[PDB]
Parts: sequence; C-alpha cells; structure tokens
Amino acid sequence: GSMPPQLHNGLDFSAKVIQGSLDSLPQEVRKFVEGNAQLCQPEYIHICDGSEEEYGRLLAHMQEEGVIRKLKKYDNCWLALTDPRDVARIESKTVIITQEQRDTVPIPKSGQSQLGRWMSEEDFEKAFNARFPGCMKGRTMYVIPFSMGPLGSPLAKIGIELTDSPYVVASMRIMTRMGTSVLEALGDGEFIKCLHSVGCPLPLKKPLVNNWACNPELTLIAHLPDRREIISFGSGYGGNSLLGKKCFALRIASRLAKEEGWLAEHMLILGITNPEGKKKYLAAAFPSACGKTNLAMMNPTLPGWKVECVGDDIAWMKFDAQGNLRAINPENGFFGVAPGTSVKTNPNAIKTIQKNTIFTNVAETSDGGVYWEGIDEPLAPGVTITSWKNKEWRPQDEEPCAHPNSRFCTPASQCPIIDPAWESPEGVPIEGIIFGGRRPAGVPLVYEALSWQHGVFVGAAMRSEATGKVIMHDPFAMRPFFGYNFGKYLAHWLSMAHRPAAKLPKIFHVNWFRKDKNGKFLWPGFGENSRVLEWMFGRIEGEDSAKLTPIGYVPKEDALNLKGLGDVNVEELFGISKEFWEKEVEEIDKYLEDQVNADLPYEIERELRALKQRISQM
Ligand SMILES: Nc1nc2c(ncn2[C@@H]2O[C@H](COP(=O)(O)OP(=O)(O)OP(=O)(O)O)[C@@H](O)[C@H]2O)c(=O)[nH]1
Ligand SMILES: O=C(O)C(=O)CS(=O)(=O)O
Ligand SMILES: [Mn+2]
Ligand SMILES: [Mn+2]
Ligand code: NA
Repeated sequence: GSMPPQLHNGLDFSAKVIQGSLDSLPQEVRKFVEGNAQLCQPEYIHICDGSEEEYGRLLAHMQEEGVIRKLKKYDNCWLALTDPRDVARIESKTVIITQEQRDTVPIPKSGQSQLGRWMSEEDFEKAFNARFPGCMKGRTMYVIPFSMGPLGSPLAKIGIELTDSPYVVASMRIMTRMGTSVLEALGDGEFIKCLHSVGCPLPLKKPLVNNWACNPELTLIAHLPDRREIISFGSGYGGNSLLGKKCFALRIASRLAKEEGWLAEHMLILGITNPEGKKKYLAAAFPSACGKTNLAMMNPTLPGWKVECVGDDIAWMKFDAQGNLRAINPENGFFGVAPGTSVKTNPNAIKTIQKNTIFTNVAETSDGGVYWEGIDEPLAPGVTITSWKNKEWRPQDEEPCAHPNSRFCTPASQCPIIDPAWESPEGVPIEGIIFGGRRPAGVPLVYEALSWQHGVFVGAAMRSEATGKVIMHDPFAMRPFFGYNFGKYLAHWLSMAHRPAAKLPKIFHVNWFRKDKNGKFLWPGFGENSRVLEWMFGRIEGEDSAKLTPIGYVPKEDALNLKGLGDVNVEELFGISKEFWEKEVEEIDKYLEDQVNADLPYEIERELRALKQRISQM
C-alpha cells in the first residue's frame, strides 16, 4: 500500500518492518496494520509468510525466551505453561457492540440476557482507549494473513490478525491456513480485521507469571460486526486470542451467515461409511466439554463401519443450488481438550498429536513427553512428572497434573482418519444433525425429531450439566457464541424449510451421559456410540426402525445393535417419565419466554405447545 502523507516521519512504519514489506500489502491491509501500529506502538512489525523457516525461527525464539519448551520425546512438539489466571476462553469478558442492543440479544421479558453480552459503542470506545494506546511498546506486532476454509473455497473468508504474541502466531499457523498465499488470494477484497494484544507493554508494570504475558483485570474480547472487526485485549489463551476460531468463525460469521443465507455453527462434521459401502456426513452440536472431539474422531467398535473426520468444532454450511446442505470445516487443525484423551476415549487423537503439535497446560514427563489426568497409560519406573504449574508432581498431591482445560493444537492433515473431502471447496453434504449435552436424568440415549420445526425446537431446548450441579441452557451449543439476536437465529434456521428444493437433514438428539440411581453411566459411550450412529444411518435411509414417543422417535425394541452389550440397563437408558418431562417442558417454556420473548418465532412456541400436549396424554 502507499506511504501515508507526513509532515515528519511518524506514520510510515516501513523502518520497523523485520519481515515483509508494507508496500507489498493491499492498500486496506496496509492501512489496518499501520494505523494499529500507530496506536499500539510496537517496536517491530513482522509480516508472516507461513513458511516452515519462519515457523522454526519463531519456535526457536520462544524457546530462547522461555515462553515454550520442546517436548523432546516427540517430533517437533512443544509445551506452553500459562499464568493460572489465563487458562480458558472467558465469557464474562466477551461482548458484541452494535448500535441497538436488540440486534445482539433479544430483550428479555424479566431477566438479564444469557444469550450474549451487549456493549454500547460509547462504552466500547472508553474501554478501547483505556487499553490499546501504547500496549505493544517494546514488542513485535505480527501480521497474520489467514483463510478460514480452503484457500479459494466459495465458503471461505479471509482475516488479518495483528498480535503481539508469538504463541498466537504459531497456534494460528496450525489452526488456520496462514501466510503469503492468503495475501495473494485476498488482493483488494474484504477481510475481517482482528486486533489482539496480551496487554503488557514493556517495561512490565506487573509481575510476569510463568513467562506468560496477560492482563486479567483488563481482559476484554470484543466484536464489532458492522465494522467487521474483532478486538481482544489481555488474554493469550485459546478462544480469546486465536481470533479465527470462536470470534471470527462463530460470532462474526454467524451474523454474516444470517445476512447471506448460510450457517456458522459449533458442530463437528464427520463422514461415516457402513458395511454396504454407503457413506453419509453428519454434523453434531454439543457444548464445550461434552465430547464433540471424541465423536468426530471416533474409532467405531462395530465391524465394517468407518468414521472419518472433517472437523471437530466449527462448521460453515450452505444450501447449494441443488438443495443439499453442504458443510466445510473452516479450521485447519484441532484445538482439543487434552485431559481424558486416552486409547479408550480417543485413540485417533493419540496418534495425531505426537508430531508438529503444541500443548498448553499439560504435565511434562522427565523424558520429554506429555501427561494428564485420564491418559490411562503408565510411565516406566523412574520417569517423573512436572505439573502444569511448573512444580514436581505425584498422584498424592491432590491437584491435577494438567489444567482441566489444557489443550493440544494439532494439524488436521495428520489425523489418520482425516476425511478425503475435508478440504474440498464445495463442502460435504450433511444428511443428519445431532444435538446433545450432559443430562444425568430423564433424557434417553437417542431420539429423532418429528419435523424440521420440531428439530429446531430440540436445538433450542438443549440443556447440559455445568462442567452441586446445575442444568444450564445451551441452545444449539451456541450460548457463548451467538453473533446476533437468538430469536432471529431461530427464524433463520426455521426459514431453511421454505427454500425450494432444500434437502433438509434429519435431526437427532443424543445423551451419552444418563446415569442410574447410583451415579453410574448407563451407556459405555466412546466407540460404542457407533451403535447409535448405525441407527441414525438407517433412519436417514428410511429404515422402519423407530417407535413414536412424546418426545420424538426412538429406536424400536431390538433396533439397536447391542450385541456384546446385553449387560446394559436398557429399561433405564431408554425410559421416558411423564413427571420428568412435565418439569422439562415447564423449564423450557420459562427459558424461552424470558430469554427470547418478543423475538421467539411462532413455530417454536407451537412446538413447545405440542410437546406439552403430547406429554399431557401420557
Ligand atoms: N460418558 C461419556 N463421556 C464422554 C463421551 N464422549 C466424550 N465424553 C466426555 O467428554 C469430555 C471430553 O469432551 P471435550 O473434548 O471436552 O469436548 P468438546 O465438545 O470437544 O469441547 P470443545 O473442544 O471445548 O468445544 C470428557 O469428559 C469425556 O470423558 C461418551 O461417549 N461418554
Ligand atoms: O470452549 C470451546 O468450545 C472451545 O472449543 C475452546 S476455545 O477455542 O474457546 O478456547
Ligand atoms: Mn473439542
Ligand atoms: Mn468448541
Ligand atoms: Na510459561
């Protein structure tokens, strides 16, 4: 782009560029970079090229500065340990800015919205000016050009993330497609503007914990959809700092999707092939910490079935001209929870994460490997553990060796079951959509919606045990992620039924988490969930394998393959109690009335009425 006009030499940052050229950038990309460099005052500007030489130089830089350690047991794997105040995506510090609040959340009838957190433009201006001026002093501003989706896909969109964290650059190279080829594809096109700072200008005003810069008291993750901007300050972690993932590919993208006729969803995508050589793609929305990654990478127990992974967390979907709902994974890697990952629960993740992977907040073994609760693989006599708090650790310490939200960040092209169409620009045709969460009582293993409207209500009605327990509402697994008013999002989903030629997927709801009276899981889950997927497959083919109930279709007796599982308390796992469901519909009704209020579509109110009526006839 061109040099800004100057009476002095205070606006052109060319002398501080240590990789790339401001003159090579598209005009509007130059203006974004240089305007924010003026505000944030970085010492240098590094324009990322996405090369393997860059990446290795970056990793070396962080290793020299003690920001990450090499895991010498594996091939090109690394470990970062954070400040314990900065360990997760933080919804209480996450906002969306629009002129009118109702564009962002429905105005609730009686209570405070739980469907988003609106901030006015003027309050955001104050917050921005209290944070960003001078915030990169003494640091490098990295410029990360990235594509969400295969480079060129009709469904793909480009962002530019400015950050002062080399951890963010390395993680974005895995999680997105990053570098010079993205700038060449973008040209003078539109892009999402992503600004990120850890909020710790040098010299440091406050103590640095574990070599991990953050500013918990000023953390703020903001989204300005009308300006196509995402501005995040004070956290270096996950969905707060890797701005392509939740901030772009769910919050900004769900609003662009509403504007443009598509969907952006917190869904895995998988391909499943049966023993008769037929393959189908499924999408599934479960809340965080409710097993999407385990399902997306399943190793099925049933012989002759195969599952392949297209993505594990975000889906972008659009009807094509033929009426098929086509989906892409806009991500380029998996940002998976590490604890609980074992050969029993996710053997294909175990395979994937031993090369080219960055781990955050797991334990390190003395021979340079990784450990966490639930890994279920013993260490040789002699090998010791350093916990994620950087302290010698043993099991008699009561605290976990890994933080419960610790992650791996691994390339998708390495997974041994990555689907052969996972980067197809046309996307994959979705034939079923699965909702679900953690329900210890009342909700059976699987049911099928009665109609598309009923299915949209079942997404709306989702609830899940918080991870005393509380049963939270998390409609469509999107509660922390709606880019705009949920009522309008329901209308958008309902409207897909009115598109001529639309081939609507079947909608299901699952529950892996039902417990008996003693608190034991009724269903063994994991790869045995292949039995539930086989039933859903047959359903999509029209098999006569369902029985009607008040909450939807369930498997007929004998319809699930439970060979090898004769031991299961089938009475309890599939049972439907009038008393539980009368209470459930009352909670659903109270939630939708308060939280969606004047923006609740008629058709969702009608499905609530019909479910109440069907339960009343039990
Ligand atoms: N009982 C049971 N637990 C399951 C099953 N599948 C996954 N889990 C549990 O789900 C958790 C793992 O899910 P996460 O990786 O946290 O879930 P996610 O949906 O991928 O979350 P995000 O990556 O945060 O969006 C662990 O507690 C697992 O034991 C299943 O079939 N049965
Ligand atoms: O919280 C989630 O749903 C996640 O996938 C982790 S993060 O990307 O939000 O950090
Ligand atoms: Mn996951
Ligand atoms: Mn997620
Ligand atoms: Na650290």
